[PDB]
Amino acid sequence: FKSFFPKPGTFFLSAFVWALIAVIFWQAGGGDWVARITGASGQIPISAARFWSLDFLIFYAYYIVCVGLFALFWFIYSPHRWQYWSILGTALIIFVTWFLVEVGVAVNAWYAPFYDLIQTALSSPHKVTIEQFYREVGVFLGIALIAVVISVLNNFFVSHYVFRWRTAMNEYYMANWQQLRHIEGAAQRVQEDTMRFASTLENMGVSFINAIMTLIAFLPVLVTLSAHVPELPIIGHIPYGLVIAAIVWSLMGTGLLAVVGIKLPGLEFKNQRVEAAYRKELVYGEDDATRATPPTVRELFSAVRKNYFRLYFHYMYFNIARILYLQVDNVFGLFLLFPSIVAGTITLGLMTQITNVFGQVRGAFQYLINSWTTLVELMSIYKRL
Amino acid sequence: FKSFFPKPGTFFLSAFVWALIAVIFWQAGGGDWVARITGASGQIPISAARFWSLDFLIFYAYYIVCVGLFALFWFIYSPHRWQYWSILGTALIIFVTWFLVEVGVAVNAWYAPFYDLIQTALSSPHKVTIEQFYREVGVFLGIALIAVVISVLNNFFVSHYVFRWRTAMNEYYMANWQQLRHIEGAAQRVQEDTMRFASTLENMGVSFINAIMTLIAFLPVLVTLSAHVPELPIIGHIPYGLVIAAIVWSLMGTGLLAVVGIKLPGLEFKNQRVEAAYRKELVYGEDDATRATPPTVRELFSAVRKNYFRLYFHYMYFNIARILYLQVDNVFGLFLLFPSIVAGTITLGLMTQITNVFGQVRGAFQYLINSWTTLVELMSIYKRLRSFEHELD
Repeated sequence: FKSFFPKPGTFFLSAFVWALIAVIFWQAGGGDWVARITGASGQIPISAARFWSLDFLIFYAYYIVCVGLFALFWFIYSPHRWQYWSILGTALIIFVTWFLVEVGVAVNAWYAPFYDLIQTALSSPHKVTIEQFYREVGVFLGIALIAVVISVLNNFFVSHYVFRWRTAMNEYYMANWQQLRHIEGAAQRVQEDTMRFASTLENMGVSFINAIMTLIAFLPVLVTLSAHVPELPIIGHIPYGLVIAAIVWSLMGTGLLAVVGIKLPGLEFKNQRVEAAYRKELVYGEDDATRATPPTVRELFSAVRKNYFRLYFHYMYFNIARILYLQVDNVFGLFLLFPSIVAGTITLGLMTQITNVFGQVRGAFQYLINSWTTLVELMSIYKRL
Repeated sequence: FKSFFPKPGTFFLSAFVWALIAVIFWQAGGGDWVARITGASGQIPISAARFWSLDFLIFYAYYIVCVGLFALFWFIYSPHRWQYWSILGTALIIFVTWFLVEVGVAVNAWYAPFYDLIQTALSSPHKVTIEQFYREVGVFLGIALIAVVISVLNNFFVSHYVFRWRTAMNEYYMANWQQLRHIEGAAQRVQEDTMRFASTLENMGVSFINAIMTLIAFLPVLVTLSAHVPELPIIGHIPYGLVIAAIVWSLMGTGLLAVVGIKLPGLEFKNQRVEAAYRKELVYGEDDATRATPPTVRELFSAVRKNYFRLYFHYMYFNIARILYLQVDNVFGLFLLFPSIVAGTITLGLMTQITNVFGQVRGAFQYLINSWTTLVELMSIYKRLRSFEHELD
């Protein structure tokens, strides 16, 4: 961190403070202030033309100015020679991660008009025309084309960004190679731990910040869709019944599913430990006739057998919870809507829009169980350095 | 292979010959001969009672007798230490892989009645009742409960199955360690390469055999569903137009997508080559103070940087093709059905059933590419094991 980041003690803190000041000036007052001055309409089209509308273009100017003010503060205070990749570089990655969420809510808002058109078509033959369907696909391809261009440039940029981190650290380590040479375990602390640190930290950083963004974007649309689901199957009418049930079910994908699988990383460590122990007796067996004695290697293999057999049995418990959850998840999204489907309040557009937002919110809490590898791996690497 | 399978030269081939004889006696007659006896039923329920209907469990008897006859031939001729795991163990994995395909077909056939009920409900309020919906989701949980209890026992068995392969190899390499001692890297090949061989070979073995089964199971239903889609969007009426368009689009995940990404495995190798060269230069500089120097390590790292940069640029081409395919695939399944949706010849149930078939068939061709990748990885591992026998022969 000391390399590739200007003073990480006050950086990552002045950034977080500045983010809250900018957000409070936008989402808790203000925001409409600049929008009213410029005369923004305040309406957002479902088409791909939303991304260059006046409402969105205001945010782009605000983001650049706020980052520009933040950059100019650090571009004079403590220059670091990696500013344009450390401060400006990560600002683009945060912004692009937010933009790729707005394309997600754009297609989600597109299912409501598209599938309401399918429902109209199936109810009566030739009530709609074929030319009406093509202009609905032609709108989705506008959003999809934007997502394709931004996503490929996002992965292209972030891959250099993590590589400029290795270039920065190796520049610092090599300049002190005369003292760091004698340290045991080198030539992988500088050759293998540099990438596995930068690559995994960025992966955790974007994934964690993507979870917050996709919850901020998709919880409000669940709330505004909860007006069309007044009642739930078994518990009857409950205020905000849809979002409360959506949150609780989504936690099951990272709660009970993670509780039963918390012992798996512990058992995995023991298996690789006994594998390394088997290696140690095997490597000494090559150089000498003694060691790797056939009575002895039988002991080490009987020790790796039992540790694998215990992992297989414990992973069976995790498989039952995970597989059953996925199978039920195919119909739980539709299960909640049964008292509303029968009542005629929900149309086909909302039924597939509500089903879609369930997956996106589920993919948010997925960034706890699925990212758990990165959270523990970051500390597994930062301790060596 | 010789340490686990009995005479892999013939058994691993005679099994394929025996399968064709058993299949020809089943799918080209004979199956009706044994179904005519005992009456059978002919029809198949959509419920979870599908898997013990008279149509199926006669096939279970046929499978057991055929593998039992095949195994009995190899248990009398050329006996082996790992007979039950190598022959009966492999046969169960093949059968369970087939069974989970029939579970996927069962839920796919369940979409037609369920979604035709949703379409009925949305067209007129209170034309359906809530209890009518609970019965439809009731029969799905019956199939899902069968799926989970067989899938977890499948992974439990196959994980033990690959370990009996590793146990088999070590029992053969040990007691020969006195001759294999002097080979370079013998320790890591007897520990790491003997596990990554069995672990990845089964991944290729089941994925390749899963792709064939899910194509054999889902192409006929796709052809049957093609009667409800007489016309295609642009090309007009085409015989079997749905399945022809489904296959061509599914090959796009193995054609254009694979062609642009063919250079990636080759380009990745050079990256790890230069990176291992960097490690090699560092280790020699760790022992000798004059080996690293401010030059050389600067120059050789510049070869690491200039080689990664060509991977990022080339992977950008693969991203455009892959991401665009996935984005379009969200609506291409519905694009073909547009002239049929407007014509009223299709319902909501068939629209979801046809769309679901596209995903399963697409995953079949996905399984073939992953099978090829696992096979080429296996060759990278099999060469080490093939060469390891230097001293034995």
